[PDB]
Amino acid sequence: WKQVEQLRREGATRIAYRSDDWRDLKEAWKKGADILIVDASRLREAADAARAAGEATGDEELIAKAEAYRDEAWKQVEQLRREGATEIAYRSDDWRDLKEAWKKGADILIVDGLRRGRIARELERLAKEEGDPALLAAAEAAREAAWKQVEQLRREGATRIAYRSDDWRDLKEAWKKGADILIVDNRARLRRAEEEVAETGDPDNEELIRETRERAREEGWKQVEQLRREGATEIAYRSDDWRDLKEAWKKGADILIVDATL
Ligand SMILES: [Cl-]
Ligand SMILES: [Cl-]
Ligand SMILES: [Cl-]
Ligand SMILES: [Cl-]
Repeated sequence: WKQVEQLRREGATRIAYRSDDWRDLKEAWKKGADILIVDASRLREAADAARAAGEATGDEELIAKAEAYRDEAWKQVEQLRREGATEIAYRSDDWRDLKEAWKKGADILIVDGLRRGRIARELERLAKEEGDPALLAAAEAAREAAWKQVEQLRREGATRIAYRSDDWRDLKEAWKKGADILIVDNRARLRRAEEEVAETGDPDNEELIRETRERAREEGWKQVEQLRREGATEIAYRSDDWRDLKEAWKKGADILIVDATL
């Protein structure tokens, strides 16, 4: 936020902050974040392993009080929902976590299809390499596991359903299933692009990294441009690169997701 107001200077409107840390979430709330993105599944995994530490360390301050820690995490976020117009977006790939977040209170439910979409993509390509049509069908069911969560949330009456992926084809299909907010996550493309310049014979070449990271940016913006042609309205963009987020606003993304890395 000490360096995010540059995005607030141009266009602005909607800024989302992604974190599971309460201190950063509170500071983002006070700094004017329009949407807070909290991972209900990441908070659950840290919970089921917290009381596991209390069983290992030899301490009773943690055992029989872990249920108080979990409920406390829900309450501090729900209190933020009341005190302001800042929206709380809960994200998970797990159906029980989504219904729990809906019960606890959520303005946006984000069906996370990023990992499952990538696993389906690698299974499809692996099936093509093996010439196995059965593995093709296996790969397709890995994506429909996330689309079915979207359409079931639509059937039960969820108001604001979101979907996270890295590819416009998965997001368009989720959009047809009932998702209204399409989240493009471009962090992996920048990560892979930077990992490749480190493998070159001249990795310190400051000229050869500029366009390689740029090509990874155009691949992200291309997802936004194609979704804009299909007719999508609310498009969100996730990236840890400053130029990637700024230019994505001009491409058609009206929600920019920042985090502590920015
Ligand atoms: Cl095949
Ligand atoms: Cl909702
Ligand atoms: Cl997200
Ligand atoms: Cl895909």
